[PDB]
Amino acid sequence: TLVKQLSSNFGAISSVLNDILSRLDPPEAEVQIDRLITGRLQSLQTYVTQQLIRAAEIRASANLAATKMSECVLGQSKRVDFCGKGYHLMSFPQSAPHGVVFLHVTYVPAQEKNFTTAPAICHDGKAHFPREGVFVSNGTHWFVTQRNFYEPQIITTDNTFVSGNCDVVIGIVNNTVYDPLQPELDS
Amino acid sequence: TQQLIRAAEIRASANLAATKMSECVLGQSKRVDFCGKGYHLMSFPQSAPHGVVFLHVTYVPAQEKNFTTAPAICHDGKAHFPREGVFVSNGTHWFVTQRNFYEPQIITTDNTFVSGNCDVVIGIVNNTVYDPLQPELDS
Amino acid sequence: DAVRDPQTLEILDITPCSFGGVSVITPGTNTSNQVAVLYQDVNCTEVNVFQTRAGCLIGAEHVNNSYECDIPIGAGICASYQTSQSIIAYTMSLGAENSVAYSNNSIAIPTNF
Amino acid sequence: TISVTTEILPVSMTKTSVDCTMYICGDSTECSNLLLQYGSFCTQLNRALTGIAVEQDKNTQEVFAQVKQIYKTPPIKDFGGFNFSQILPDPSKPSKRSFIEDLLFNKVTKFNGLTVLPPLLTDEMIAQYTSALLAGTITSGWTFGAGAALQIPFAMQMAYRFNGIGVTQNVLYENQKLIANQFNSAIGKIQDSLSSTASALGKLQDVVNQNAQALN
Ligand SMILES: *[C@@H]1O[C@H](CO)[C@@H](O[C@@H]2O[C@H](CO)[C@@H](O)[C@H](O)[C@H]2NC(C)=O)[C@H](O)[C@H]1NC(C)=O
Ligand SMILES: *[C@@H]1O[C@H](CO)[C@@H](O[C@@H]2O[C@H](CO)[C@@H](O)[C@H](O)[C@H]2NC(C)=O)[C@H](O)[C@H]1NC(C)=O
Ligand SMILES: *[C@@H]1O[C@H](CO)[C@@H](O[C@@H]2O[C@H](CO)[C@@H](O)[C@H](O)[C@H]2NC(C)=O)[C@H](O)[C@H]1NC(C)=O
Ligand SMILES: *[C@@H]1O[C@H](CO)[C@@H](O[C@@H]2O[C@H](CO)[C@@H](O)[C@H](O)[C@H]2NC(C)=O)[C@H](O)[C@H]1NC(C)=O
Ligand SMILES: *[C@@H]1O[C@H](CO)[C@@H](O[C@@H]2O[C@H](CO)[C@@H](O)[C@H](O)[C@H]2NC(C)=O)[C@H](O)[C@H]1NC(C)=O
Ligand SMILES: *[C@@H]1O[C@H](CO)[C@@H](O[C@@H]2O[C@H](CO)[C@@H](O)[C@H](O)[C@H]2NC(C)=O)[C@H](O)[C@H]1NC(C)=O
Ligand SMILES: *[C@@H]1O[C@H](CO)[C@@H](O)[C@H](O)[C@H]1NC(C)=O
Ligand SMILES: *[C@@H]1O[C@H](CO)[C@@H](O)[C@H](O)[C@H]1NC(C)=O
Ligand SMILES: *[C@@H]1O[C@H](CO)[C@@H](O)[C@H](O)[C@H]1NC(C)=O
Ligand SMILES: *[C@@H]1O[C@H](CO)[C@@H](O)[C@H](O)[C@H]1NC(C)=O
Ligand SMILES: *[C@@H]1O[C@H](CO)[C@@H](O)[C@H](O)[C@H]1NC(C)=O
Ligand SMILES: *[C@@H]1O[C@H](CO)[C@@H](O)[C@H](O)[C@H]1NC(C)=O
Ligand SMILES: *[C@@H]1O[C@H](CO)[C@@H](O)[C@H](O)[C@H]1NC(C)=O
Repeated sequence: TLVKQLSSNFGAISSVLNDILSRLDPPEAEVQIDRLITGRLQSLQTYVTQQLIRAAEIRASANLAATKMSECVLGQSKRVDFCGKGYHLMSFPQSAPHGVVFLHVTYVPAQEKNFTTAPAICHDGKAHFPREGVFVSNGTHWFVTQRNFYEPQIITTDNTFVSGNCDVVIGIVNNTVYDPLQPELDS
Repeated sequence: TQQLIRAAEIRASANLAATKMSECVLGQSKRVDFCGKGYHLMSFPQSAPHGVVFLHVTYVPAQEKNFTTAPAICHDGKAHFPREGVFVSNGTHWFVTQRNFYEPQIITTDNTFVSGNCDVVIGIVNNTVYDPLQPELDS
Repeated sequence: DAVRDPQTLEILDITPCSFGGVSVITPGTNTSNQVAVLYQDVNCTEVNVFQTRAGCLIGAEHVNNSYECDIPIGAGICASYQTSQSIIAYTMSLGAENSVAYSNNSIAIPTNF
Repeated sequence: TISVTTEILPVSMTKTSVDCTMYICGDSTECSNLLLQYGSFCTQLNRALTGIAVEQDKNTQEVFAQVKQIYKTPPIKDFGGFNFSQILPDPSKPSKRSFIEDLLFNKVTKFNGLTVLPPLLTDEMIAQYTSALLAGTITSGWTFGAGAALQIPFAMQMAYRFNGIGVTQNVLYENQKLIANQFNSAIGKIQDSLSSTASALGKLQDVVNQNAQALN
């Protein structure tokens, strides 16, 4: 765009500076030249302003790029969708013309089953809650599992903790809680 | 020229908006004051003319009491530290509680762990640590 | 804005004559030479014709089926080149509809990843 | 205490567009011919404005179209005491907006070749996105964001969210009713604030005003 503008007359007798100078005396050539100077000066100013604004956008992008590198390649991120969709594991950077490319490796839960649940389990009037995980039921038996992959386990005093009683918790169910100490002392 | 510059400001705002949505509506945030003042629980978005509105729900601790504390407790020369929470005292008895909400419990070997001894820790206090195994074997 | 007729003293409003931008909606010429034309912000009066909030769209066939947006026209209308092939116009889909089975005592737990 | 707070952000601005030639030399051949002598001074303005107009729709898309599927709430609102009725959509309206969305829409308020282009997504479509987001949030927690929406009871969702801030989950179970009551009341206050405080929407009203002034 900038280049082509040179070919405009901006109302002078010619866009070609030498053609004005080779045909007019100074008192007349000056007038014609002023018309070209005005046009050309204006043209540069336009170009420069655009470049400044565009440069601003690039710098913002550069700052974001730098930030992913730090909190994503050098680390592991719990900011959601910051390092691709899924739960982030790790990332590898590769260079490219005028930028950077980021390969994110994530973890995506894949196949799933419908189970019945409860907030707490009653034992001897005590309310037992899971230390980690969820009380789940297969329809006949209660297990405790982690929240992200189905690993069912027997409900025991080493899986749960006790707080308060049966009369408070809404949706509390009855089951039994095994004590792993009992058979060690029993035998 | 004015429109270009103004447009730039809007785009920055749009990027921030998009970022709250992702790390706040579609999850929970431990970035402080990013999703309103308090500890963030969850957020709900509502639309509006030329923008978005975010209702943040947060948890704010509300009423409080002055208790006496210690870094560690001596038992049989052993230094016991809390696995989670704080040794607190009501003036006569020592309990262990969670940090964000007063919920006192008896100090036991299932609440604390042992490391080193009484001669190192500054401000260590004397108490007793109950062993829940003892009465199972005692009976 | 308005003038008094110098011969007969009545007041006449002067409204400048209808005008508007013209857009041409085209799949790349590497595929087809056929096009659809949108007359911006006018009625299908002054100008296979579909009146939209964007203006008067001529040359595109109006279709009932929604799809993912291809060439956007405006106010929820997009166009595409489809089947034998011609340019069509439709209200864009937002995506697939999916009710989630919520219950007070049921959880879904993934078994693989 | 459980508290509920309002954060407001602009997303977009009006897509104006200007005919550089018509503005300068309207319907004059003599003027037009003189204008030509400045080269591309005219067309490059048309281009710049176009750039802006396009990004306006991009902005909107990045914020709202975050969910791949349009989820919708169950017919039974059994969410363990928590009332969602002022934020979920109203079936009776010609545009299915929530009660509080309606309050927001009621607070925010030529022939020289100067025209205005419409946005790509309509108010109705934005409302459907919000709705999907909210249906997701309520019935599947954060799962819908990672991948598939896995359902869970509302109360259990909250128990995790309590563990996230370092408060033991028994607290939520034992204080279920008080927490639900605090929630419900906090939302009530949001209505009262929005319905009465004009200044609430200042950040959005300002954008409108700046653009209007520029054209005048
Ligand atoms: C719920 O879980 C239990 C434990 O895995 C299942 O019961 C077992 O079933 C097998 C037969 O496939 C027997 O060999 C075991 O002796 C059973 N154990 C007990 C404790 O009874 C039960 O079938 C499961 N229910 C369903 C429908 O999956
Ligand atoms: C869970 O088990 C307990 C028994 O351990 C049930 O408690 C009974 O509740 C009813 C209703 O108040 C009383 O009439 C009984 O006297 C209680 N029984 C005992 C032995 O105390 C409780 O209802 C059970 N829940 C379910 C749904 O099975
Ligand atoms: C510190 O905590 C203990 C335990 O709760 C308090 O001692 C109990 O006081 C009540 C009377 O209010 C008695 O019924 C219990 O038998 C006491 N237990 C023991 C271990 O002695 C004690 O009063 C508390 N101190 C203060 C000032 O709050
Ligand atoms: C905590 O209890 C121990 C006793 O178990 C105290 O140890 C005593 O320290 C002094 C000063 O060196 C000695 O003279 C005693 O002989 C120690 N006693 C025993 C039995 O070894 C300790 O000082 C106590 N702290 C406080 C402030 O009560
Ligand atoms: C989890 O998913 C993978 C599929 O991604 C399953 O792995 C396949 O296993 C069968 C053998 O049973 C092979 O024929 C395929 O080639 C496997 N695919 C891959 C990519 O490894 C796997 O069975 C599933 N496992 C669980 C835990 O259910
Ligand atoms: C959720 O809360 C709203 C109030 O904000 C309830 O709607 C009201 O219901 C009563 C009848 O019980 C009417 O008199 C009011 O006019 C209603 N107000 C509004 C704003 O609609 C709603 O029913 C509550 N839901 C539940 C199940 O508690
Ligand atoms: C759970 O139950 C519903 C019953 O309508 C069924 O449609 C759905 O596929 C089930 N989900 C899974 C993940 O098995
Ligand atoms: C779950 O919902 C059913 C009604 O469909 C009801 O019978 C039962 O009491 C409810 N349980 C809880 C925990 O709310
Ligand atoms: C703790 O003690 C000081 C004594 O000056 C008192 O002013 C203050 O109110 C107490 N704090 C609480 C939270 O009770
Ligand atoms: C706490 O401060 C007092 C002085 O006011 C002092 O007697 C005591 O030794 C101090 N304890 C610790 C743990 O520094
Ligand atoms: C474009 O057309 C040429 C034929 O001139 C062909 O070689 C090429 O594959 C085409 N490309 C696309 C992307 O349609
Ligand atoms: C087009 O003209 C008809 C009258 O023939 C009118 O009913 C209609 O509203 C007009 N549409 C627009 C958008 O100008
Ligand atoms: C769509 O189908 C309806 C009948 O339900 C018909 O009236 C209408 O003309 C059709 N529209 C298009 C775009 O084909």
